[PDB]
Amino acid sequence: DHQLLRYLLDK
Amino acid sequence: MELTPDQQTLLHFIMDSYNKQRMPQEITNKILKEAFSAEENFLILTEMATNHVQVLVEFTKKLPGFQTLDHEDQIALLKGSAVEAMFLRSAEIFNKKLPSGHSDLLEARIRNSGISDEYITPMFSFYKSIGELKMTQEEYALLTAIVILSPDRQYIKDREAVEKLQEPLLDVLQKLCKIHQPENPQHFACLLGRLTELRTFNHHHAEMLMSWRVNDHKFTPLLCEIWDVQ
Ligand SMILES: CCOC(=O)[C@H]1CN(C(=O)c2ccc(F)c(F)c2)CC(C)(C)c2c1[nH]c1ccccc21
Repeated sequence: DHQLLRYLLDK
Repeated sequence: MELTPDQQTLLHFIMDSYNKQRMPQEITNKILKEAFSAEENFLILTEMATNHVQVLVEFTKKLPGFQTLDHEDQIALLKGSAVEAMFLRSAEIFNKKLPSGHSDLLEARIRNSGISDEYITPMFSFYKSIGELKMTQEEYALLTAIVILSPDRQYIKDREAVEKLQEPLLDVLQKLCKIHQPENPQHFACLLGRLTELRTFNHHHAEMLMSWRVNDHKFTPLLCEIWDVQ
């Protein structure tokens, strides 16, 4: 899963 | 023909978001400073790319309507555009006018940074080809937004929702081409054509990174996620 990219997108 | 108040508003907003990136001088001054080894250059370029991805996600989030899109499509749009956007930005930096022989020295340092010649030649060919177009910062910013909001991207569920966001940006760029370059009615077509050329840097990207003349290929976890390496 792209968890770092998903986190940067949510915030 | 001319930009409508909403189009002027959109252009200025895209420009403010795009200007939040690391200055071309901040990148060129580090390279042109001293002659660094392949191990040092790979570490310098890895940090440059990590910062590029970080600012790209922030720029992407600011694109009008991007937050309204499905979460899975958002990831696929960023992952599918990251490499193309880095090469479009690298082209902008290389083509920035510097003092006599500085651009030639920058080209020399990149060519001798550890990278295989098989990947360098089409890269500097693309940078020199992009330069010939004499693009303005607004064209670079809008072209980046168009690259990110490409509906014809892999694993996208709702293409039409992406189409609706890209369309006003294409319209703004088309108007700007007719304004800045009325002498060349094919200028807009050239820009769009350069997007297909950008797509060629995707397939062999991870190959270029691993074939780097360094004993160990260390990347940041964010680069590993975006570039599908390590
Ligand atoms: C804007 C962010 O750009 C990068 O980070 C590039 C930049 N690249 C350039 O050619 C370049 C760099 C500096 C300049 F001033 C310039 F004009 C061009 C392309 C490449 C060599 C292929 C690379 C980058 N990062 C890596 C990390 C690991 C391996 C390879 C690269």
